[PDB]
Amino acid sequence: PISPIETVPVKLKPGMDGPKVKQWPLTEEKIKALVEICTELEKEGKISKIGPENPYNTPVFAIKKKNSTRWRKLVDFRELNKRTQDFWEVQLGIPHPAGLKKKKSVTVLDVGDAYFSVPLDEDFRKYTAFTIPSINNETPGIRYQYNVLPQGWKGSPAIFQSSMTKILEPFKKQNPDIVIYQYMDDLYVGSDLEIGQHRTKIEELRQHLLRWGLYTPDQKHQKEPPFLWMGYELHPDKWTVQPIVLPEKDSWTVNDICKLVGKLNWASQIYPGIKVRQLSKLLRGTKALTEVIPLTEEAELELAENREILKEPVHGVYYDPSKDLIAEIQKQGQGQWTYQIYQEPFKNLKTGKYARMRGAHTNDVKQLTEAVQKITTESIVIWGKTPKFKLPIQKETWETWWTEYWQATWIPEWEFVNTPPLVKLWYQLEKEPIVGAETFYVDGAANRETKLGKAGYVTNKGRQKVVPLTNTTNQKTELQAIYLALQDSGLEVNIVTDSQYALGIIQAQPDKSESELVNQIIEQLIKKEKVYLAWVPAHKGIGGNEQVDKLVSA
Amino acid sequence: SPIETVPVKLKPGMDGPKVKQWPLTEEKIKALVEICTEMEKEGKISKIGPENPYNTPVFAIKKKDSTKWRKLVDFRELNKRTQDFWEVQLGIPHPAGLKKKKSVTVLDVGDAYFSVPLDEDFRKYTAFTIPSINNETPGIRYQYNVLPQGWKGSPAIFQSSMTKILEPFKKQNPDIVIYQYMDDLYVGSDLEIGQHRTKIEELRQHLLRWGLTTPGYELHPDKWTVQPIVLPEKDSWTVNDIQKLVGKLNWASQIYPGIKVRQLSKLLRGTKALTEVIPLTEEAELELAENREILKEPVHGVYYDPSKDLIAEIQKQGQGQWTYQIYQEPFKNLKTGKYARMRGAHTNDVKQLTEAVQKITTESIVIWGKTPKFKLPIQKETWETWWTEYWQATWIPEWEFVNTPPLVKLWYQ
DNA sequence: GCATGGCGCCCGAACAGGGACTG
DNA sequence: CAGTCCCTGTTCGGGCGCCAT
Repeated sequence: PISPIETVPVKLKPGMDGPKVKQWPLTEEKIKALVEICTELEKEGKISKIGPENPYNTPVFAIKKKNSTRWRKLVDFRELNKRTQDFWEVQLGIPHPAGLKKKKSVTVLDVGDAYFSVPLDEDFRKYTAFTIPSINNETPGIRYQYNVLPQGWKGSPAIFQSSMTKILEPFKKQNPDIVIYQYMDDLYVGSDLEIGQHRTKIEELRQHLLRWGLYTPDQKHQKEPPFLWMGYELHPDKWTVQPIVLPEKDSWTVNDICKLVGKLNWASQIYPGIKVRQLSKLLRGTKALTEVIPLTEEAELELAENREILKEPVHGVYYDPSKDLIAEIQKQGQGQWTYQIYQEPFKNLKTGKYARMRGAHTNDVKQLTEAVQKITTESIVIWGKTPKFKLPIQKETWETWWTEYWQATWIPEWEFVNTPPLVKLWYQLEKEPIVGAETFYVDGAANRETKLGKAGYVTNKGRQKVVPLTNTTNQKTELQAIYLALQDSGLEVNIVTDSQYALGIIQAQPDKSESELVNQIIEQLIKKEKVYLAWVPAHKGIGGNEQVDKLVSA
Repeated sequence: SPIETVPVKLKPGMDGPKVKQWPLTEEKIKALVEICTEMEKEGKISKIGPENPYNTPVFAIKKKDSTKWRKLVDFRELNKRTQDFWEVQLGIPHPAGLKKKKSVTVLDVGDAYFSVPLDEDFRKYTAFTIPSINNETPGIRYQYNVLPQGWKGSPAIFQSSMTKILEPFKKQNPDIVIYQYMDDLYVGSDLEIGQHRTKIEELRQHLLRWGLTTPGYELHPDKWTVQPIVLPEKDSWTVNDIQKLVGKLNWASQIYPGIKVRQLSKLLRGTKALTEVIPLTEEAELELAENREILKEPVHGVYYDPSKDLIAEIQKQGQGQWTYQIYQEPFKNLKTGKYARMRGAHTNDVKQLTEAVQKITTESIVIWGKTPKFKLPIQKETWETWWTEYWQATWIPEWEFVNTPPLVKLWYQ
């Protein structure tokens, strides 16, 4: 059982000692289902009793497995982890079933009590001492050290995962033609072989582990479409997620909504169109998990429609390295994006969902750029290639973008899929001044101690309009001036301001916003058919701006 | 194979790298495994576990012409810590007149560092992980035994070795200077190109004698001339045009203290129309020429100082053209450069940017021998995604991200 | 006086840096 | 000018999802 592999040298963070925290009272039933576990372990050599010379103790509990029958011995080394060297994890992005290639025969096997078979570092066992009470708490019980790999240490999985790699290495060299997906103690095996040699190879692998101290109970796949791997259902040609059961209760709490959103996000994989922009809009605010909160009218709309899409039964498809890869994206709600990635016209590999506000004043193509780079840097992780795209955008819409923009951008091989809504840059500023338009000179100002301020403009034909301000900001005032010029002007306008800030946001030609004011400035911009906007020094001898600065006084 | 282990004195309290490893494509992923196995077999790199609290990322390059995947370690972070070592104790001198040549060539002396073996204590810090596709398996972990490819300390150690290796060529050619930086030689001569390119292939054999075979390209520092700021000239001067022209003429005020704009703005007094044409006066033309002449000689009162990092800033310009600057202190510029497109059929912002950076970096080394932090006119996300797919160099600079747009029709172009 | 690791989503707290105003 | 205030954008931590112990 123990001593097949080498022990990894672990040290305690320099300066510190070990854990000296008393064990807390436990449920009376758990203890009798725990002591029943500690003795079976000491029997196999996993644990060993000690003497009073060991001044270290660390709390322990227990919890039923995913079945409810067998339990799980968990220890709370939270005070140790703060004293154990900072390992570097070896586990990366979890594997994904849409990245799997079709193999004629496949089976998966699982190791029983895998943490309890890797020899723990020698001189470190002395800090894993837990003290178990008797039955009625009359006299102190037994106290053994975790002779084997613990269960709640600082980097417990890092050591196991690493050791598991070295043990499978030799078998990979002799058999570098078969597929092996080792995630923890769970590994997916399979190749384009045949029943005979396959099953022999399986026995060849079981016995390879068996000799390495890795006993695998008859709990391996039976070679049917019902394949439980990484919480899914791997059929021979199709694949679906873990039969998902959405929670439905009259009233909801902050916590109960969390347990839903994350459960909903998990279904974003195979299920297309699933969104939670609003459903989450309720998570805003420093809330406590138990706090009761009523669903919004828009939130009850999503949760009702999402409850129906999950009712619909769907399946994904497996990856083929010969065929081309195309990722089709489309826009959905305000700031919402859902995408389906496929290779066959109808068979999808994995659908997705992008919904973020990258900045205060974005844009639809600006969001689409990043909605592309999010699928790329996630398509590279599953497959080492960046796929082709089916974007809902006209080729002239994009060409005009990165030609009049300052921050460099770019998107790979894409086409134009005509599926509403089709993303478009609505308005557009003019590069050159317009003739026969009123030349609005706009500027604003605000006081730092009173917080009130005046914002206004003047023109060439003698046009003045300045108003007060309750609680505004110097930078905000300048923005207000620009707003005025868009209400008091025709379809053709000329505007000049002393603020880059002001200039900035418009220049970028934005669509959405989170300033209300700015979300409004665009409303006008969209309508005005020809607009031009120039800049000029603030406190300078410039003409026009000379007087409007004088007008926002006091 | 040679010598003994050189002791690397790292800064007290300072801890090593901890950069995570970023996903890679099958093209580079498959190119890297073997690359390591070969180094594993030849005992250049060992294999380690999670016991190691340190890391650094890795990726595969494929420079033009050659079809040999070079393995590059992003020691970008590790070097800043060992700066005491490869700057003070083991400093590689820089030849003042290296930049004053008619041609210099890039030599790839990478593999020449796998000779000397690394300190045992310091070996710990140089670890790296190689990711599996879709996490087929937990990324394997390795460590370095012999001098690394990229580290800036590799050639601070090899420095003793390398000078004796080039003893004959340098001693018998007093008109040919050389500069060693990271993993790339810098040989610059003065004579004709046909009688130069032959001196290179001849220098390749000298090194090939003691095990260096890695085929570079031409580049002449004399070709580089400064491009200040051009004040446009037109017949019809509209108010709009005088507006922008003062703006540009205002930025110039911070760089040149002799810039006058008063007289010029005096003709804009009073709220006037924008398209309305205005005729230039006598005192306005006495300044339009006064400014256009003062905008010739660089900013007096500015010198180079290695005591402060080097900073690079780039601004897109369009048509595929780009323009950049190189300064020590704000507005006290060192080189006012300009970049041209590689022509047509390659309409890509990212590729040109990565190219521009290398084409700037190169001139940083050559000229002074440092590397500038690039205020990059692109989004952290938009770059971290293809900054490799178009990279063809054995060095990685420090950088940051600027998002602020140009003001007055770009103060330069 | 109720555990670990990995990746993911979402969100407000903290930290950072650049431009414009002020005694 | 050194010191304040705004505004934006990036990075951190916390809880949940799922996988595994």
